[PDB]
Amino acid sequence: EIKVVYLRCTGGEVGATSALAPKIGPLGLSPKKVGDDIAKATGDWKGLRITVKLTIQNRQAQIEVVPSASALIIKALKEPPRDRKKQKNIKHSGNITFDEIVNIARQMRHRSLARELSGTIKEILGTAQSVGCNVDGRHPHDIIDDINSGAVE
Amino acid sequence: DRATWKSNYFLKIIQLLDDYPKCFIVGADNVGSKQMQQIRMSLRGKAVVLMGKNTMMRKAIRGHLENNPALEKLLPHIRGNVGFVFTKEDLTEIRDMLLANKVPAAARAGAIAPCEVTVPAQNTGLGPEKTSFFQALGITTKISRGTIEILSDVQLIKTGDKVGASEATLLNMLNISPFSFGLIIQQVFDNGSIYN
Amino acid sequence: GRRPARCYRYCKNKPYPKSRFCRGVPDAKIRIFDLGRKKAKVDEFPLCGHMVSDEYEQLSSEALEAARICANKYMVKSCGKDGFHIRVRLHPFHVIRINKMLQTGMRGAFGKPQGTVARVHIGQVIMSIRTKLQNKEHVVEALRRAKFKFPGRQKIHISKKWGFTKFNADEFEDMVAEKRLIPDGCGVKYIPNRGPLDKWRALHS
Amino acid sequence: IIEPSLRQLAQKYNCDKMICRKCYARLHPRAVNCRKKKCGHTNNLRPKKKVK
Amino acid sequence: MKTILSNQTVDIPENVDISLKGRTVIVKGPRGTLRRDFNHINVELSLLGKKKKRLRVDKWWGNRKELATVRTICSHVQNMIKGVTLGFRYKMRSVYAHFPINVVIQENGSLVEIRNFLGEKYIRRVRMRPGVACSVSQAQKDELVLEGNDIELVSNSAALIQQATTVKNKDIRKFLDGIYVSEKGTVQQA
RNA sequence: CCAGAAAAGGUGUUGGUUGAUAUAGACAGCAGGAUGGUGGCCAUGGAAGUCGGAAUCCGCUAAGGAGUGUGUAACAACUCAC
Ligand SMILES: [Mg+2]
Ligand SMILES: [Mg+2]
Ligand SMILES: [Mg+2]
Ligand SMILES: [Zn+2]
Repeated sequence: EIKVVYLRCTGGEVGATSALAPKIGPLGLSPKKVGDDIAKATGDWKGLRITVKLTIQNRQAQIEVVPSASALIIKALKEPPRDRKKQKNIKHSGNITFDEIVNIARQMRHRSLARELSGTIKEILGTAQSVGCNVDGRHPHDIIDDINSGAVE
Repeated sequence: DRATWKSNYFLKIIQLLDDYPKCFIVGADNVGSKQMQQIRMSLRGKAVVLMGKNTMMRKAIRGHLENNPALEKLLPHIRGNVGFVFTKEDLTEIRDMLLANKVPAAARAGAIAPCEVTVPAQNTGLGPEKTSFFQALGITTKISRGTIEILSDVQLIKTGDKVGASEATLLNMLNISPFSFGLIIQQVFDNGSIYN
Repeated sequence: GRRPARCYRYCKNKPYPKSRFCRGVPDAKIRIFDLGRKKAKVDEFPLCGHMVSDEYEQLSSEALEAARICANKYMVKSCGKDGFHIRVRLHPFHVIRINKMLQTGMRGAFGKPQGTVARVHIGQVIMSIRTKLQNKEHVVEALRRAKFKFPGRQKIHISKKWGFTKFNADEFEDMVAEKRLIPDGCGVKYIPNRGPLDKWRALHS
Repeated sequence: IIEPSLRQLAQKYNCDKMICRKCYARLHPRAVNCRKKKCGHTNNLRPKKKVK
Repeated sequence: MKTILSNQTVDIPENVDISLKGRTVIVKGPRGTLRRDFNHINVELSLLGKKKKRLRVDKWWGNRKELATVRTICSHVQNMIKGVTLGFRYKMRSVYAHFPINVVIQENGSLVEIRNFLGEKYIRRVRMRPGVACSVSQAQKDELVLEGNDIELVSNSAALIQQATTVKNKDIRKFLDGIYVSEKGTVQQA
């Protein structure tokens, strides 16, 4: 038998609020065995919202991470991660630069939810000011650079 | 604005008829936006599909009839939501790709039914918590193995009937919807020649 | 507390201001007269709309503040918190009097100071808002809903002047480029061809 | 207890109306001005409060 | 502003024999005759064309409050043609929450007794209009069919039996019972 | 004079000012779409376009707002701009 389920877990810390039982119990297996392994299998995400597919069979599910375009950029902005004390307004300044943006656009490209890569870097540079980031100047600084001075494939 | 949008559309339909001397006049009736995005992005290396105001394509072609008089045969064949497929690749391979890329759409809550929607008598995977969506149609159900067994076949939506909003939801949650809508090509333009 | 404003409406008496002779006047409750982003240059709020009275009447100092709050509260919703400048251009000076009864009667009749009022001539700018030229209907609607706080009759007129200046909008940037008037905040300074020549040199240097 | 297209047939005649702010009268759903001369053909309407 | 002339022709079909006695029209065809005098309306009704194929209503020197009465006349003539070619079938359905609305038809289509509406013991006897035949339809469980020639008689005899079934002193938004007009079609079709 | 009315309104009707869009086919009206990154970032117990604060991009486009409204615990489902 072969099935697939989805769950949007929270990164590094194992969620005590069991969103695991009402989707694993009527499928048959133990949910507490699996939902703690999702968080350590993510591991390096460690603070954020992360969607995870799990193909589930008669024996066990398989834990691998679904990428998100707003999540891959904010794991690349490497700020000191806050613990569970959960303060204010973590609004994301800082500097990311163009090469790893192209490298995230690689993963959005081979997701095959995309156009060609000169368009994917534009629609993922829009996510930079969505999150609030700053490539020493965000997509208003990057309007007319990709028009006739592109670094594309 | 809208004036320069129309004037740019004139240019991007003038050059797309000056480039490709081979066309499909294809009906884009009731296809989804994403169901056209899939076909458009998939055939991007091997086709260019185009839409627009048909009463604008009339004058956009009559601005070319200065130059190429063989485009006059396109004018009586633009009625309804019909558009262009432009290519220099094939004559029947991309035709079969247009025939094969059509997707079974979900059952809309108010669309007309082209074909005889019925459900086979089976044990679904919904579970006992979701019987009230079958009770709204009056389906005699039975709970077995923690799911729902539909006991007999149900002729719920027939050919040429309105699809109700209540009886469209159980098609979505049984994940079967026979409404396959795609491209319905009827007129071919190839080097000043028309075939069905 | 105070008697209805249909009593103290028409400009009946002589203008009787708060002065050395009339003392003990209670303070008019309008005390902020202009607000918004009042700390701005002339270049960035061109457009200006005036609420112009069309009756020779008296507007109370309480109605002035009511209409000011009503015209401010609309544009902090509409134009953002720093996209306008209200200037109320009627400071109240005429103090009005009250003969209150407790039985003496009408004998010895001269009122105590009750409130302050603003005598408004025919065709006079009561309030004026400057903003961007894209916020034109916001000025129109803000002044419209501030009309209902005043008595009488007001029209709404969008002027041809650049903001809160006495110079026309089609000539303002021309004269700035000709260096005939120089910005100094809410307004401008007009330079004539009359000064000593070192002041000409200092602006052309 | 009642079937849904019948309750929709009933509530297009009973519920799905406009009601005028002044005079409290009952108007057709695509109304902009009241019918009654008693309110001066006024302009401010509301929909009928749906049942819960 | 007085406009100088407004007009609007009405194509009468082949089988309809229409005539007009001054301003009073008579429309004849398969199902019967309808007469409706327009002696309040102050226009020029002219039956132009030989083979007599069009009626034409003229209004000379009319402001808009009386120019509004041109397509009114045209629509009454068109509903007068329709009710003699095709007829007027208004189907209307009895919606009931708990107590069944028991409708019985008496005097071969001319009287409707409505019983058990909200469990009440008062019975609604509603007389129809002369020319309208009420019936309980087969192949549908609780549906009344009102058929006739005059649309102002069919619809009024529908609205009478619809306003005979109303609640009193209760939330009309919840007690959604009564007979309500569901479908407004023709008797025979084309 | 002088013997009674106002602010405020009206898709009643008649004039008048000013600005739009419209055979590159509008306004209605009936039909078909109303997509992707994405369930955008902060936050919140839950907010997936729809309680909140700032942003508000791109791609595919004939065209679609990080959304006009009805909804939901949150979705879903419907609707609107286009
Ligand atoms: Mg009093
Ligand atoms: Mg005096
Ligand atoms: Mg009660
Ligand atoms: Zn009213």
